[PDB]
Amino acid sequence: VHFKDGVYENIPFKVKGRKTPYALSHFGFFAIGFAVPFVACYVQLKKSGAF
Amino acid sequence: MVQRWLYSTNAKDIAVLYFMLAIFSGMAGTAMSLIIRLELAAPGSQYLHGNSQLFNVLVVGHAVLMIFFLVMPALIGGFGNYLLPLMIGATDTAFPRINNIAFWVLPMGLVCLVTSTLVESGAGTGWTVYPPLSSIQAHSGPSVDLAIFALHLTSISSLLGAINFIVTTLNMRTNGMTMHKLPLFVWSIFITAFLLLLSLPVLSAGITMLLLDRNFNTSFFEVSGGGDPILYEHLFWFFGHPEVYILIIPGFGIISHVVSTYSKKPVFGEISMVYAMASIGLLGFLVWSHHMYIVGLDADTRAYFTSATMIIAIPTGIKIFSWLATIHGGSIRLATPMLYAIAFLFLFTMGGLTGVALANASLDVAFHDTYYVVGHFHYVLSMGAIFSLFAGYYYWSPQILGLNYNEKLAQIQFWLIFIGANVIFFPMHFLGINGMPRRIPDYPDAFAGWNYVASIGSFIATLSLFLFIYILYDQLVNGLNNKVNNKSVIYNKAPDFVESNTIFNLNTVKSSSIEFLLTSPPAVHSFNTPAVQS
Amino acid sequence: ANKVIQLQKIFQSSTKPLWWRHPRSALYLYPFYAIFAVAVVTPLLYIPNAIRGIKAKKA
Amino acid sequence: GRIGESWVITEGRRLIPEIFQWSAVLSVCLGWPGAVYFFSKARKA
Amino acid sequence: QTKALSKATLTDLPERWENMPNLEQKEIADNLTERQKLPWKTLNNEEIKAAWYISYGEWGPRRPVHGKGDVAFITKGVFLGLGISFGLFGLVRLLANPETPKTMNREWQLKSDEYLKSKNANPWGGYSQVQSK
Amino acid sequence: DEETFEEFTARYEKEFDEAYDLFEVQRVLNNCFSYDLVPAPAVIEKALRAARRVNDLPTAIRVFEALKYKVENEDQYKAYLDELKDVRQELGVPLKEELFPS
Ligand code: HEA
Ligand code: HEA
Ligand SMILES: [Ca+2]
Ligand SMILES: [Cu+2]
Repeated sequence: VHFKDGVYENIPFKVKGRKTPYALSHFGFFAIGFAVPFVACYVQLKKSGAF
Repeated sequence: MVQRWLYSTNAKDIAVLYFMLAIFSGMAGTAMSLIIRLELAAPGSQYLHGNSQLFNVLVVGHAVLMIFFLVMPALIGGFGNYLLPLMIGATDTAFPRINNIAFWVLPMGLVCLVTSTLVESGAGTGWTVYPPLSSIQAHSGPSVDLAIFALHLTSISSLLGAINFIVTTLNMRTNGMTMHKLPLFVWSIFITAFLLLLSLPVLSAGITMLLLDRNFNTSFFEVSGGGDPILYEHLFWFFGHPEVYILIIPGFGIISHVVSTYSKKPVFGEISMVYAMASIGLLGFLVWSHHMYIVGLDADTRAYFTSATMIIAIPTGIKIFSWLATIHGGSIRLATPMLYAIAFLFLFTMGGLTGVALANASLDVAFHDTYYVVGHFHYVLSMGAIFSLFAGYYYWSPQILGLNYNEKLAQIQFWLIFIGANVIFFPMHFLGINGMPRRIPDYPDAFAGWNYVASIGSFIATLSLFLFIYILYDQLVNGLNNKVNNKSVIYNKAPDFVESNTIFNLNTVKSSSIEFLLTSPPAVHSFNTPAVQS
Repeated sequence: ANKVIQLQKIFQSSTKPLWWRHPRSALYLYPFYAIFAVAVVTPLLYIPNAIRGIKAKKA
Repeated sequence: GRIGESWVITEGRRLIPEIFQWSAVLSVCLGWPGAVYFFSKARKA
Repeated sequence: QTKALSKATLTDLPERWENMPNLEQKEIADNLTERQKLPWKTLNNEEIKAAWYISYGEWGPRRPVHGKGDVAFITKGVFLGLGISFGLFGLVRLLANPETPKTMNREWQLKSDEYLKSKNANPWGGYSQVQSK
Repeated sequence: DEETFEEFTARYEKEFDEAYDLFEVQRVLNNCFSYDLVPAPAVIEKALRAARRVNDLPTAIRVFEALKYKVENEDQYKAYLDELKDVRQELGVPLKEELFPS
């Protein structure tokens, strides 16, 4: 059936076996999404000019 | 690893991919909503140095990223593709490559939308992308193209997924599950797959018409040439009200499970409720012009479209009376999904009462394009669908990902969002009855009173989301230990008054559906031999 | 010329993936991955010229 | 039969405080911006 | 014929039942099931308290949804969440275009209200446009 | 359409006699108490005899807590406890109140 079942093996990201801390890529993956519209604001605010 | 998350055909992998896209785009949309409420805090330019066009691009990024990228891929994407085949015992969905492309079209829609926001300004149009504002003379540049392409891509995604859903629920049922004996969530996904397949192509026709009219020198909506921008409003809203009913029919299917399993008594009159769901599904196709009460219709279109939009109140009424009936006379276990479910039905009936107030075309001339309407739908979207989303996550994720959450953290998260979002969306009725118009970045200064309280409520709601995401982190790194301590709740149903605490251990789950009797996190191939049923 | 049994044999007698099981599944798919590679990276090399307003010259 | 005590005087002794508790929970639930108006400068406080 | 248990392994069972090394939970459930087979006037009332508690006590699966002493925890959590929401709101209000529009003071608003009574505004409700210091 | 109280108490009187293990009497009691009406004395007396037959004293403690929550007064409760005191002295089952006084 060729796909390994487990508890942490239903997700496309590692948690346990890891050199970096997991909270880094957790809050990073979510903070890039939170910082999408702020980057949108920075590019548009410089394009018309004021920031 | 690439064969399981990029070439995948199994429904659960695609479902959790749907879910992580949904929560990514959901906080990407609520960041826009926070910037909106910070611009609406005090009158005058506050954070955005003028630039009202940017306020419009943030408003519609918020709207599209909250509807087409959070609520749909979190309800019919995630919960749909996960818990439809396990609750009908199907070994997979029929058409699995369809399911995989129906996921992976969505990040490309997200990419097209945010590149639209970064070229000229973004679509500064309204989520209804009404011409002649959205055409070339008023919105130059390739932004509105990329927004139309993003909406094309989510149209492709949730049409192909709806075809996948309808054939795997008409063809892949188990040995005892006839149509009457379905769970009340698969009936919900059944009916929204119907409304999706019957509603998406008029939207696709309308927006590729708008694309050709911008880009191929046509005239369907340019009145300089003979078009009509009210043909677009018909072609949009014939999709648009079936869209706002498919944003809440799976929420109804979730809440009917939650209230049953925490009342510990079945839902009162189950097939009168599937009749009510089907009646709301049909009669939502006959009410589309109630968003068009002002455009200059007949007298008797606005007499018909006022009676037909209030016969909607009867099957929704009996759904809510049936919920309160099956909660009357039970053993209410005040867990986190039950709190979310009762707050759902209370705030949804508040949004429904203000919706029936809106539904009179005699009265909607005092309320159209005001903040009364934005109160009406943020009472049934952020309190209907979002509260059903939180109830569904807190109800199913200990089964799905296998790790429990901190329960008292979940209850402060619930109470924080229930306080703060009521605090933002309650004074919108006050501003709208005083005459405050919609979609404006700057208001007259007599509206500065009830806008400060609403931006405060949005800060409470966004910090409730930050608490929820810390709850996700604590679930994903300490849920195995949330089993071993009791910062969680483990058993969904308490023992009854006379059974005792070994008999309950031999009967540890008393459910009306297969989804909890599965292995936590379930097998890659559940149901090789089929689940027999009487 | 009714090759269906000779092709059923090798399409069940192989553990190569299905888009490789045929004999001539190199002549399709070695050019196809190159065409795909030059097809998806080239729209996104033009995006910083599109965000900053540089159009493509008529020369 | 009517064993002893009567049926909604036991239910009266039950649900007399539910009336006042309901009035408290709805008066807080719907009347929370009245305190904002009380502490507002629209009262010219 | 199984006679009664020791006193000093069942005195006050409903409070030390969960600090219990978990092997002897089994070898205290089974002999209570054995002792229940007698006539029910045989049993001393120390075990009838213990036999009720293993079946119907508020432990394990009959644990409450939240313990005794956490509605205080989540009331304090709700109130601190409201406090830190107010605080971060008031902090980010301190970076927003530091000048006020000229209408928002009492040197503009009573001239506005005199203009509204100058043009005879609403008699029923109020017209007084005063909200600022 | 639906069923008389007297036939109901003739149904659960048979169904309590037709029990064989501790799952079954704890199921038949839950099923008879989760109705609108509190059961008759002759039904709960078959319930007490059934819980005697399967050697469980905790459910025979729980029958009285169940009726005490089910009745509307405590005069009905004292009526019940005098309706079946002699069976509570034949079986010798204790009530929860005098074994756990507050
Ligand atoms: C899904 C629908 C949805 C939701 C939830 C919201 C929620 C919010 N919206 Fe609204 N909004 C719209 C859809 C929605 N909105 C639409 C369609 C318009 C019309 C646009 C137009 O007029 O053109 C609009 C317009 C609109 C206006 C009117 C201004 C205008 O018309 O220009 C405002 C102002 O207050 C606003 C702000 C907010 C805020 C502060 C929230 C807050 O409630 C945000 C807080 C929400 C959460 C914290 C939800 C939790 C987050 C998750 C990601 C869920 C995760 C759970 C799981 C994954 C299980 N949005
Ligand atoms: C979740 C999505 C959702 C749901 C469920 C609804 C539900 C309803 N809506 Fe709404 N609506 C929207 C999403 C939704 N709406 C959106 C997004 C907009 C703005 C679009 C835009 O951007 O322009 C909008 C705006 C909108 C308009 C257009 C006005 C305008 O735009 O200016 C109208 C007009 O009829 C309307 C009415 C109703 C009615 C009558 C219901 C009914 O279904 C409510 C039924 C519920 C009840 C009635 C309460 C429960 C029943 C009882 C307790 C029984 C007794 C009750 C009675 C007898 C009344 N709403
Ligand atoms: Ca402003
Ligand atoms: Cu509608």
